[PDB]
Amino acid sequence: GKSTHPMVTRSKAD
Amino acid sequence: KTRKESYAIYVYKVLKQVHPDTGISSKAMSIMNSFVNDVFERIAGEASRLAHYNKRSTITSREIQTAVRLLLPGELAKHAVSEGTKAVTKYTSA
Amino acid sequence: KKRRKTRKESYAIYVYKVLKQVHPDTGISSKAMSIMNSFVNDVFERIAGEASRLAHYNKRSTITSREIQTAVRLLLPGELAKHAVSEGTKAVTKYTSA
Amino acid sequence: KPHRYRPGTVALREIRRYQKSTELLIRKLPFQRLVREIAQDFKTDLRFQSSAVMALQEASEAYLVALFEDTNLCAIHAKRVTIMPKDIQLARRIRGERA
Amino acid sequence: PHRYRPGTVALREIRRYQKSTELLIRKLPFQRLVREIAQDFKTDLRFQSSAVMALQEASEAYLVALFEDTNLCAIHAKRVTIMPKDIQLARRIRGERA
Amino acid sequence: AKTRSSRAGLQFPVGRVHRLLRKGNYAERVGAGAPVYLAAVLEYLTAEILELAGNAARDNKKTRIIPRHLQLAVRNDEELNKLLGRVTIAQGGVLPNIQSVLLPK
Amino acid sequence: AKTRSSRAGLQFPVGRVHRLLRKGNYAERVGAGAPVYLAAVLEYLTAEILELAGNAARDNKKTRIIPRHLQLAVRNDEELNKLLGRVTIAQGGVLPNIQSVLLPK
Amino acid sequence: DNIQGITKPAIRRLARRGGVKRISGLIYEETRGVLKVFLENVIRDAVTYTEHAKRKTVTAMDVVYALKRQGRTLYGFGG
Amino acid sequence: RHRKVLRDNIQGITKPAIRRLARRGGVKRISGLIYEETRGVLKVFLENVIRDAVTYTEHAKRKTVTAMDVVYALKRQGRTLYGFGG
DNA sequence: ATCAATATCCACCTGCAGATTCTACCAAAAGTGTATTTGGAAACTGCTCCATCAAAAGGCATGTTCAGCGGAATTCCGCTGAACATGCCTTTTGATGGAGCAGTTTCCAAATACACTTTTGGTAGAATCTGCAGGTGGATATTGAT
DNA sequence: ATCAATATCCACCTGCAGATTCTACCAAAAGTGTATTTGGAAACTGCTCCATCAAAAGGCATGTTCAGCGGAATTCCGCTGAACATGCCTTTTGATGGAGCAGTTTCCAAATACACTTTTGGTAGAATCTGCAGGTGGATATTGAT
Ligand SMILES: [Mg+2]
Ligand SMILES: [Mg+2]
Ligand SMILES: [Mg+2]
Ligand SMILES: [Mg+2]
Repeated sequence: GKSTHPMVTRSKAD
Repeated sequence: KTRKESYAIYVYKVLKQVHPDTGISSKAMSIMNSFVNDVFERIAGEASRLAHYNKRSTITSREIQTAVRLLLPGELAKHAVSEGTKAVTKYTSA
Repeated sequence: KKRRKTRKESYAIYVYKVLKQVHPDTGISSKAMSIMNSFVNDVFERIAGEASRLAHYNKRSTITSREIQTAVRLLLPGELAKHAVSEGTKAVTKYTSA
Repeated sequence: KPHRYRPGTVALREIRRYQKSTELLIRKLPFQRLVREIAQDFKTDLRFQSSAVMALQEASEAYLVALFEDTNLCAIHAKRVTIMPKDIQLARRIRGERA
Repeated sequence: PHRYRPGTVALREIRRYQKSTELLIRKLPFQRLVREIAQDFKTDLRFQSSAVMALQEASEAYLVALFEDTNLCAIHAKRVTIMPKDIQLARRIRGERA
Repeated sequence: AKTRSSRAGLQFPVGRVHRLLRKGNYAERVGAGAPVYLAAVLEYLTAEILELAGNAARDNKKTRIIPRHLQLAVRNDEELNKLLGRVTIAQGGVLPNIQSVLLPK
Repeated sequence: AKTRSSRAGLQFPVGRVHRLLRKGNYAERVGAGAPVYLAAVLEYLTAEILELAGNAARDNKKTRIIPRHLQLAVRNDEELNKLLGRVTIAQGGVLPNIQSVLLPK
Repeated sequence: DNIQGITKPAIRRLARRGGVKRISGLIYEETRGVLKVFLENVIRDAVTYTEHAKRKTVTAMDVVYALKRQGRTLYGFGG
Repeated sequence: RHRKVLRDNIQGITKPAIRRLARRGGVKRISGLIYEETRGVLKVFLENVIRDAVTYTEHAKRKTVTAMDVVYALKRQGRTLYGFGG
């Protein structure tokens, strides 16, 4: 289930 | 009788966006509430100190930002300042 | 066109009064006085802050001498607190009698 | 024929075991007796919310568990594998609880 | 020739520096280090003279207190010689290292 | 009618954060942007913890986040560990950790 | 005309302490007795340290208290020591203390 | 004797969660003393919060506030 | 107006100076590896305090680090200092 | 033990940086009045907490045996302290330029106060759903004896 | 290495506490709007304190030599602490009434906020006083060799 939260978490930025 | 306020419905909303198939026990939710109240006080207290140190009587988003920079470690501070600025920007355009 | 330098107020004259009461032939260097000044400001913040928290925790919008007292009981170790509450209550009573 | 694990084996098994779980490890009622006893000296005829006693236990055990870790680091620092009172005392001293 | 035994001058120095309060790092080298470190965070910074002195008072106070703790760790290991692992254990237990 | 949270793109209550800032006696006035900013920060950090905890839950083949998963999430992240270095999560337990010198030969 | 300190029997300024409680945003309102009480406590603690510092000065045949004397006063009193357990007095140095195992035989 | 209700097996388990493998017999008595000091400090403050609120019941919040000022913040019982 | 280049200044924290600090801390015998470890620990200390102090400087829109900036930063780190303005 | 080399203690002298006393100005504290608000006293209610009992459950206290570990004794090589020669760079002092801090006036965007309407979050209470703890079975990894 | 005792792992099952969905009520909270008020940015500028420099001298850093004594390796024996079986008692659980006390509503006097003037104490800067830092000299306390 992919994050549909619009905020860039640290894991997202990698 | 009197309403006991909580961040719980907001914590739940965020949970469904980041892990839409994951739930959270009430004990875990209580801990999340303690967490949000805690960080709230810490940042707000730090911003409070900031404004007093500078003889200002208003807490602006700038006080919050410096507060964040002081409290949050490395990368967390970076993304928090980023999201904080995003929200304020988005808010003003409306 | 001259300008007035903003006064930096201090607890210094009050400390000196108290110094003269306990050791009437003793003086104090300016570095020692600065440290005393730091001390008084520090304990001020610590007590008032603890009292601030107290009132908020109890949904009161007023800091009364009762919040100061509980705060002192929370901050100061054993004996210091005992005598502090004494001086505090002594003073408040005296002030009211006027 | 009897079968006996060597000293340390069950100890390691227990470490793995309690490091995996989260349940409180002191019996509830003795702890509750201790809390009320200690409080009695501060104010008499006190009642305690059920959660207040639980909070005190969560905090006390979390505190003691961390202290045993530091205590363990002090024992090993002295090239021992056995924790001793001077190990607790050193940890508490450096933390600033004892001095 | 006349020679004090190993440890004798060390104990005299302990008594000596425990008796006084002056800073023990040289003033100018410490100021250079502060400016070097500060420069890497942000360029074109100036320092009030007292700001640097405050940083020195704080740093030496910090380091002296750490050596006390470091000393206890060495002695705990039945040594009288302080070592890096002594500093490391101390900072770990203080919660600086983890 | 349109909430401030929606104006900023947030799930967290901007209006409530604003009201809590006024009541907390942090200063005489509160700028209109401060609660927007703070609510965003609070939401971001909530998302950060929920993400790592969800992963923690998933690793344990659980679909419900319990306090153990929050503990594992925080203690395994150097930066969250720090932020909460003086915080105790009830019913969280500790990270599995045996000093190597204590291990068998 | 009669100052609030004299009404309370205090050397420390009640009026100033009152004003500082207002500017510091500790609560909406501040009771008339709070600055009286807090000014008394601040004065008590001041007398307490100065008493002990004065002695330290006397022990060193000095009549002027310096920061070394404040340090000695505080670190030798178990309760002020605790009260100031996280405070650094500039130019204070430390207490003479050599671990006994380091002494000669 | 209520401090002794903190039994040797119980103390041993806490130590096991702390990663401890071998335990000197003198540890248990030292531990109880340490626990008693811990509870005294926390509870004194909590009850101080209790009295200030003019209550006769120690609440979880009283404990949580007491822990926070002691620098041992707890999550899960109010915040 | 040629500002010079600062580098390697941590070595300005000399072995004799480190030895003196250890003496005030009551230390009698010192391993040769201590001096480098000490410089490392000191550097981390100064990085953390100066960063917070400069953060106070920037927020105040100043180009000069004041004693108060250092004092507030120390207070945040839980190392309150007396004698410079608090 | 005695004796020499060296550090340490204490008394005295004195020039001066630093402290204290002296004087004038103003910002802040005290006085007086009207307006506003809070918290407590009082009555009440529902909740949560204490006491009790009983029952099933299970953890703990105890005593024994032995392995493994802590501490003591011994040995020794390399490190780290004491002492010294050398010279450098820090400290001290006094000058100057000017960057930037800090005080003042003006002015408006932003904040607050007030009134009024819409929405939402928290509660409760009923009904319903469901993740997973606890248990079973059966395969194998671990540990320790021989 | 073989072999047995025991711990541990995995797939599957299911009863249920705890979670979730459904609905209604409402007080309170958030939004919207007009009216009003003030803080803090901007421009301006006076002034403090910071960066830098020059010059001279010695306090202190550096690098070396040389040997004492400390740390760490090794050995080993006594003893402490782990494992474990035995059997018994404390704790846990779940129910029940009992009720103490926390939480809610209303009420109203006292206390505080707010505003205008008068008054006075605290500050800064100038002049005046003095504690002690730094040096010298001489008696004595300490250390280490023999
Ligand atoms: Mg007494
Ligand atoms: Mg650089
Ligand atoms: Mg005392
Ligand atoms: Mg050289």
